[PDB]
Amino acid sequence: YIRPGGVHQDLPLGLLDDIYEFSKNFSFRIDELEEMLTNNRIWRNRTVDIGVVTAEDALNYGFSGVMLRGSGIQWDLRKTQPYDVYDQVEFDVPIGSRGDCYDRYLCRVEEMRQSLRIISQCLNKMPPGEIKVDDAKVSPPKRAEMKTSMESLIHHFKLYTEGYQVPPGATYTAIEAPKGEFGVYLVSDGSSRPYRCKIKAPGFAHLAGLDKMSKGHMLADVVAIIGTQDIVFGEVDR
Amino acid sequence: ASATRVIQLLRNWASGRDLQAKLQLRYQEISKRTQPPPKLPVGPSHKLSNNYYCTRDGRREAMPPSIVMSSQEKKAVTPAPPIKRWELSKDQPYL
Amino acid sequence: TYKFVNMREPSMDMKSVTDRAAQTLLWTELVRGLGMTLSYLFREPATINYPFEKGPLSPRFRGEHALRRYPSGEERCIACKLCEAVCPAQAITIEAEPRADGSRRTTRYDIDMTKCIYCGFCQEACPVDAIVEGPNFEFSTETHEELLYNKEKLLNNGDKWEAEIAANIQADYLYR
Amino acid sequence: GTSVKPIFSRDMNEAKRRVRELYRAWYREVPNTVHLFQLDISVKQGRDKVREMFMKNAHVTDPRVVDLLVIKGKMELEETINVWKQRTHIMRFFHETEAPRPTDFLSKFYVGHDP
Amino acid sequence: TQDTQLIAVDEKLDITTLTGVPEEHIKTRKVRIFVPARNNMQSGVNNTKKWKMEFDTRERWENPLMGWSSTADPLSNLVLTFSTKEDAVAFAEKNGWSFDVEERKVPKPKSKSYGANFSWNKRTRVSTK
Amino acid sequence: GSDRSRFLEGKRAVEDKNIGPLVKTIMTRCIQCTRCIRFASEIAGVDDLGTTGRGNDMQVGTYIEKMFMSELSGNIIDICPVGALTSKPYAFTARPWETRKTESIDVMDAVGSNIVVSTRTGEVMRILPRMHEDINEEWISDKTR
Amino acid sequence: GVRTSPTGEKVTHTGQAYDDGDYRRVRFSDRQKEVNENFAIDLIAEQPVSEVGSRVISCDGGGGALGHPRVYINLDKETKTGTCGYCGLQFRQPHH
Amino acid sequence: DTRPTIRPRNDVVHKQLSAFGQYVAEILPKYVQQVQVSCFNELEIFIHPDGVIPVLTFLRDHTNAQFKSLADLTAVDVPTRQNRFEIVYNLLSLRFNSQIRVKTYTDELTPIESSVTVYKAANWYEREIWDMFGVFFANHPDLRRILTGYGFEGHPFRKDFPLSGYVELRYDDEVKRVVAEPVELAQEFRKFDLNSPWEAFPAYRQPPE
Amino acid sequence: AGLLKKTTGLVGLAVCETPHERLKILYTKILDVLGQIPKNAAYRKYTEQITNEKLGMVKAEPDVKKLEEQLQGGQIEEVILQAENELSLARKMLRWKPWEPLVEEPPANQWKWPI
Ligand code: SF4
Ligand code: SF4
Ligand code: SF4
Ligand SMILES: [K+]
Ligand SMILES: [Zn+2]
Repeated sequence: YIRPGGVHQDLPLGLLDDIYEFSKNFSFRIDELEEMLTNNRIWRNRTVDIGVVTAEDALNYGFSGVMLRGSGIQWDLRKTQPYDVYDQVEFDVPIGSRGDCYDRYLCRVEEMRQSLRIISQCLNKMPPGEIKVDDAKVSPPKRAEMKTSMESLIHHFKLYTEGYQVPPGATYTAIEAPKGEFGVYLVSDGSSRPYRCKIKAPGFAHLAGLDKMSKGHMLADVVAIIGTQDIVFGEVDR
Repeated sequence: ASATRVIQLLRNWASGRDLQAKLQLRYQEISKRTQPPPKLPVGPSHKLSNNYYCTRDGRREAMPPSIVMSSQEKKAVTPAPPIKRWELSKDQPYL
Repeated sequence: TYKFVNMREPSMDMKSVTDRAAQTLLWTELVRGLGMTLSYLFREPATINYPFEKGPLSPRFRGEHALRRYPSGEERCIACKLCEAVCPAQAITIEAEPRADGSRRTTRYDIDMTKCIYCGFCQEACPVDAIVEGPNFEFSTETHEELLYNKEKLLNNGDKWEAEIAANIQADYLYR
Repeated sequence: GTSVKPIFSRDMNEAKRRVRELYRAWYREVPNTVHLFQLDISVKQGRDKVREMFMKNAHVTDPRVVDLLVIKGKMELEETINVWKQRTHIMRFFHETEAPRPTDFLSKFYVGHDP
Repeated sequence: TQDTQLIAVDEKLDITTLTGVPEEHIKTRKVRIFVPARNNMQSGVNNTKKWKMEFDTRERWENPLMGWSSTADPLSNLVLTFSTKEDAVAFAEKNGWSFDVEERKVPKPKSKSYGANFSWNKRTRVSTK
Repeated sequence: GSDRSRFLEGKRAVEDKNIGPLVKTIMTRCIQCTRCIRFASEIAGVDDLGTTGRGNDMQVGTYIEKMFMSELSGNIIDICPVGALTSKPYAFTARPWETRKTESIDVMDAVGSNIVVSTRTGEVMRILPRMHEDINEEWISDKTR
Repeated sequence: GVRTSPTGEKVTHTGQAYDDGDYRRVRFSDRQKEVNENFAIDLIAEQPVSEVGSRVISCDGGGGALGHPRVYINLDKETKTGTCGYCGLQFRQPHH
Repeated sequence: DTRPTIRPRNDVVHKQLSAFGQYVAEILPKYVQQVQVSCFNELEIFIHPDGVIPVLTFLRDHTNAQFKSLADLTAVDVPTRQNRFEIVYNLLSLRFNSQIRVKTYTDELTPIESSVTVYKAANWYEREIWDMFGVFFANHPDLRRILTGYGFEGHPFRKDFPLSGYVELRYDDEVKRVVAEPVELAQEFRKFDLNSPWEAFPAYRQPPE
Repeated sequence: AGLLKKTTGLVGLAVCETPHERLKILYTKILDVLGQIPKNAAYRKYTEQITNEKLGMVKAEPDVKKLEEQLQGGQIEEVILQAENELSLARKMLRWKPWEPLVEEPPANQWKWPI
């Protein structure tokens, strides 16, 4: 849905109201999770002071996202280098102190609630307008002008056969993906197709640090360390 | 499928909160699945005059990467001014 | 801004210490969990029984493809190869020919339902709304060959789900 | 120009040296994998396969190149003695299922248009 | 320039030992180094400014189930753009491919004059514009 | 060119004229050729193609029903910027992006014109004239096409 | 429409039909050769021709945005009814 | 801004980074060969291969740079260029919320010193680059394949490598084990010559060679 | 100074109970290791122009919190780390000899994009 130059098409009528109904209910379940585990002694011992990573080594290891915010490093791409309209949205970034497995679990759960504040603002400050860049040489024209106007059809033909030819150049854009600092390195020769696309996966740098974390911990801890790391192997294996 | 009031108290008491105010199961509050036909807006450039592409394009306005030194006193300069330490939260300080 | 998450130093007053001692000795947060699940036991299950009732969808759902045809009966596909040119999985394979009437139709329209990933680009591609995924998410087969659709199967799907595609497209033709 | 940066070896001779302890390690390595990996070939049937790669890789003369595959051979040896490979991976060296390919021109001519 | 024990190697570069190209596809295959022709039905000449190396075409048989274009030569849809010819060919010997080189066909410079369309004696007077 | 159309009127339609079983003519598409016309009157000598009228219509064609045949008649197809003069034998066999272009020499004549054999999936749909200046310029005979 | 091959197969709209030997025919046995009966070729012929009186006629194909790109068919050649290249609907002048 | 489509330009950042470009160039003139800032405010530090270790330590340790996070470590294989592979590092400076890109060139044979010491993140990125491209990295803790299958030959991301590869897999019953066979597609990859024959960007027009 | 900071926030780094003294001795070490480098080197001018000011503020400002704003480097604990890192770099930069003209020009068209 999220395409270059804007989203594919506008939301259906009544979608935002359905968002509001769910967001009302959700905070009444996030605390419900916290009731189940956050104060549970068994969950605490299985997660407190376990898989602890310090500040400098985590920073040196190429970590990002929770691995940084969990150990005390107050870094978040949504705040430091805000992309899109993330600047016009107020929110807090939970920062841990111990840096262990447990502190990240609160960091993720607190990220839940902070996201709910972002959703509340996005619904309340939705602006009118189109959903894709007006430039038809970049985003395909709507089907209405497709079937009546010469230029729209020509552009739609070439866009879906050739595609927009981007200027030559290379860039690395990273965003605060829920796992971490997901980033892509796109090198373009100038034709209608990319020349090289390196995919900075937040879990790639993380998983290299599995050995550094699990030092002296038992195997059951390694199972715990895998979970907090929040790795999905589509991103790391690319 | 509405719970009997007898167990409405049971679920409320056993969890120490009012479940019936907001439940996970959806009900008639959802938006209707059939909606009137929408009229979508037009973009800012949908003007039938003074919309020349030469003053509107974005691709043809990218210059080649500007070169500042090639291998072919001055004050020390940081890449950007150092970040300002984030202030503590106001809505919710220390948890 | 940022919010600290967990460093809350507990108080050492005798009331607080006995509270924690009672909590550790007489397991309370464990009982808090038990009371939680019991409360979450007497709720209404979120399950729905299968095919007798089915889950909810939206008119723009993407599923099994179909090749519709005009109200007259003539097929919409004029074989412009746009869908093949945009197919991310290169599942579209079509060849055209000047038909006997002189019109411009396709001899072959094999869609390999084992390659394409239901991007929906094809329904966005053809300017005559020829190819479109139907609402039928259900077409699972017992053999691999059955999934490899040709033009004939596509038209049959078009003739079967035509009532849905006309209605669904009617709803969403304004959003696009 | 002609001056290039060498990887480890400083001429052919120690480049010829490094291929030796690879063969030294590989030869010692054959009989235990045949036992550990539960292979179907004989202990004798492994040494030739270890051997035949080596003068299959014989036209190479550049010292940098020679040192480059001695690392690849060492890595392949590395990923073998920790049972990181499997029976299928090792057996892929023995081109077993693939039917023999002809060599004479006439047989090439009979099967299909290909050199 | 590096003081890193610069050995003067002289043997021509050959990395075919490492690229992993199977024995059939390294000697038998012949690559062609040429500048692509201008598509005659078009008029622009942007596609004829980069040398390209492509491999010879192999068997293309139709699949039994449904009429396909199944092939068994991996080096079929592999073209490589190159700035200049000597740089393109330097890749060929380095990868040990028996190459064939063409020459950069360029349009010869013509002389066009609108005044010629209406001459007094020369038989180049255009009959209609 | 722009990315949108400000035209708010009805487009003109032009009747098709038949000038060959080898060249298609959807004359409503082409725009004021002077390319078909010059090629017929300079490279082929056949003075049958022309323009008829003035104004927006000024129909371009042959007026009377004539049959444009010459040894080089087929070259009007690849000099047409617009898809009006199109190869009738081609007739939407395939589309440009999917086909692969290989360079060869025609053997039908003894001139040896350089041609591009556009093939896809293991079949030949089109034969295009390459450029060789002294050999064949950029033209090939209809026999070779 | 759908005819029957000498072997017994059903010719499709494209005219494809596995011939007598055609070892590929084994697949259809114990199965069926899927053929669509609503042949597009003869499903457009019976549609009548519009007798609209003008020189240039647009064809949206019905439904506006639901149809096909608006093309203008020239109804001037008084021998053959103009047809839209997108849908095949025949248009003709009302014979003056 | 009347223009609603064109991405806004940040000249202050452009001037700021360009000054830092002169900074790094002056401090290390031995390795830095070229420095440029793109139109979208990204600084590329073109260094010589032997400068991989020295230059990286400078941006990681110098007080005025403080780039203490290895974003990524990639290479773009350009068959054209004499030394085809081009190793690219991306560094993020937490203190100065800026990103830098040091790029170096390397052929198939010449090795590059492993940046594991200066950036311990590079260790796993080090293995990937060799596995996908074949750039061997000197004095590395453990250089090994990380992505390709065990015993897989060749370097896949290399341009000369075919899209489908050379080796397939299937189960063969006479051996009761997965076996490798030469690649044999049921459908060849339909390559598309989707390149416009008309120049797209007069700004980036190459000189008339 | 008040009550010493319980923690610096970041796990690892410990609160320095002798902040100013560590800054002074570290910054003096910087000016020493720099002193072993030729003056014309640009590394000397910028590092001494950076450290000597930092040494100037730490001596002048005795309050820890005002010192943090003085060098805008977060808390003191990460300041002593950076001052340590500059020490290692300066100690390692003297052997690297990064002030002579570049080792050599890169090949003709190694840069330039597109090809
Ligand atoms: S749905 Fe997408 S992937 Fe599948 S055939 Fe259509 S265009 Fe291709
Ligand atoms: S299905 Fe659509 S995109 Fe594909 S050929 Fe037909 S009209 Fe074109
Ligand atoms: S067919 Fe081509 S050359 Fe002829 S009139 Fe039309 S656009 Fe012009
Ligand atoms: K043409
Ligand atoms: Zn129509």
